[PDB]
Amino acid sequence: FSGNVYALGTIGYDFGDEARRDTFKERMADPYDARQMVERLDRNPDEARSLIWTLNLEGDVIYALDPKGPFATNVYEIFLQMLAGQLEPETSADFIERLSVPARRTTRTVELFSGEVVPVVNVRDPRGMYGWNVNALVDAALATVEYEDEDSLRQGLTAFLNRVYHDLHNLGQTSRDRALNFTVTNTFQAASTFAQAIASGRQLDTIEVNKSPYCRLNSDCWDVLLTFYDPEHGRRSRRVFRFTLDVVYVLPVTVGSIKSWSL
Amino acid sequence: FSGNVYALGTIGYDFGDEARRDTFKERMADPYDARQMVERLDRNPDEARSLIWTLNLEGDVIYALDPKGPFATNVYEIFLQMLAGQLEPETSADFIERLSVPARRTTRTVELFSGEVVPVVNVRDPRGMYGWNVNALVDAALATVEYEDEDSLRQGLTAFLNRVYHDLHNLGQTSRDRALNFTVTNTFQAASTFAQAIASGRQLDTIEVNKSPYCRLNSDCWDVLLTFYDPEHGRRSRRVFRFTLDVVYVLPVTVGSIKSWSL
Ligand SMILES: [Zn+2]
Ligand SMILES: [Zn+2]
Repeated sequence: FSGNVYALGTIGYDFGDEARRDTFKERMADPYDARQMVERLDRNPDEARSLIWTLNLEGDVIYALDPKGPFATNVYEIFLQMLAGQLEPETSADFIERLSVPARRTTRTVELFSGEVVPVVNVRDPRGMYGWNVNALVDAALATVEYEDEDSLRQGLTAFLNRVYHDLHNLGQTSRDRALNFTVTNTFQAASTFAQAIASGRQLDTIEVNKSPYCRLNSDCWDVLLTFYDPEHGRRSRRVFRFTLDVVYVLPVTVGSIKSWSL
Repeated sequence: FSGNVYALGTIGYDFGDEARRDTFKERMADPYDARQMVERLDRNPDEARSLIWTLNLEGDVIYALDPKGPFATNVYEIFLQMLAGQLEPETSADFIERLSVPARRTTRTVELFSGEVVPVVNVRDPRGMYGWNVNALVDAALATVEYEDEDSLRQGLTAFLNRVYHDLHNLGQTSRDRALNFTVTNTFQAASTFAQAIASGRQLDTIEVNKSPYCRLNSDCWDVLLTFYDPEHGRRSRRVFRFTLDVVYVLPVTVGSIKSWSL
């Protein structure tokens, strides 16, 4: 055990070398066309093992993803599902533009076709691997609040979810870094919780992350505070949301319910 | 000379102590209502000198702003203009949600009412101090391209400009950090340049910032590369934008025109 990783980004594939590239050049017109590769791998699942699967954060290849154990086949299936979803029209229910990947660290690295050497992490099974698109999260959020305003509320929720992602996304190795990446996951999953806040005419002000006093010993718990405010209307109370995250586990967990109160 | 600062964020004010707070409690119903303070200071400009003016990045008070020199009055006027714009309805032409502040470092600090001690920076005159709102930038961008699609293009441009801000915003002290903050400024100002890219169905992939070989000695130049790609449609060329920024000056400058080419 070399520690855990909790990473966000973009899934991709890499041929590693020219021999593997050539193998796939014979199997479709253009193996660099990911649409064609998705089709090929969907028809021939075992060929997925012949690629290097990568996690990419805003153009930086940060990890190679190695499925191992009895659920490797299951994991390859999710890899393909995520690859395919990224290629969908932005209006598709299966569209994917956000991704979470929990993994175990190793001391293994792999060389990409480019010559770059990236660290390998073990993805043992599909649990905790999520793919989202922002529009779908916003629609879920809108369903829980009363209004028209919808266009304004939709754009406010969109801007909130995107801000949280870009403010926090990171390499996902240290405890704090895993906590910040998992904060994004938790914010996405609990999007509707913040909808009344945005609908009330508030917007995110601060994100604060502290080591939590609320967990058992030998946990790795962090308290995350999101505070919302209204810049336009005088003295108005600030709304705080708190949740507690335990990242000691390779599958991080939320501890208790999301708390909220005014200041 | 202790170096330069190039900072982004939110302008605010602070009373420093209870005596100064009380002075303003007698001058309006509620001095914590920034709307009331804007009104008071617009009618009584010299009272602005009695406040601590702050720059705030996502809830962290990062600097106290000290206007000095023969243009201090001019600078206080801009402070007020920025404070007022932040309070406008989001639909107002004068709405402000993004801010750039160039300044000279000092070795002076000031204590805020809360007891926090923050570094003071000197803002000598209004040059290079910009206030934007994203919607207005997007409207400018849309004016230069052909379409309908507008709703889709508007949201794509919005997401781009917001991503760049949250990806890059920082404390703004080191050369690299000033370069990244100024990249945001330059991206905003040159928003229309990226509009064809987004209209073509591409989106930002990577931001890369390197020390530039294209400037004179004793400059502090950085090359910024923004690469755009289309995740949906097969093999399609990537579009690169490059510009060169010199942050040696307290007012950073762009060097040459923005370059663009395909890969
Ligand atoms: Zn980002
Ligand atoms: Zn941000």
